[PDB]
Amino acid sequence: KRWDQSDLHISDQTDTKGTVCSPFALFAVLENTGEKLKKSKWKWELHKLENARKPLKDGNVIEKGFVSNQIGDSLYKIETKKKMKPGIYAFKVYKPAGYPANGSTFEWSEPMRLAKCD
Repeated sequence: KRWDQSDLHISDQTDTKGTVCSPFALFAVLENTGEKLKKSKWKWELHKLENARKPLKDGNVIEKGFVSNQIGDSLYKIETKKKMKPGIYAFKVYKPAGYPANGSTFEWSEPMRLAKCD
């Protein structure tokens, strides 16, 4: 329940410009600009979206987890382990317990599109 003063922002995600054929794994990279991430849980969900109209709407959660895979001093990655199918997707990352009450309780990635190439 203690907030460790971490502040994670989505910095990048899979670039699906043009035709990216399913299956291809999706990811997001997050930078922590706050204090070191220790015990605060930053939940994430990969949503299969109805569409990419902003602001993004909750869809079907097909994978989930917590931000944990450290790739730099202040940098983390979330990614898929299940086989992807054609559709439109985005990661939704939730503020941890005790996070300040300014702004949203979540952050979405940009939408990512996987084509049907069969």
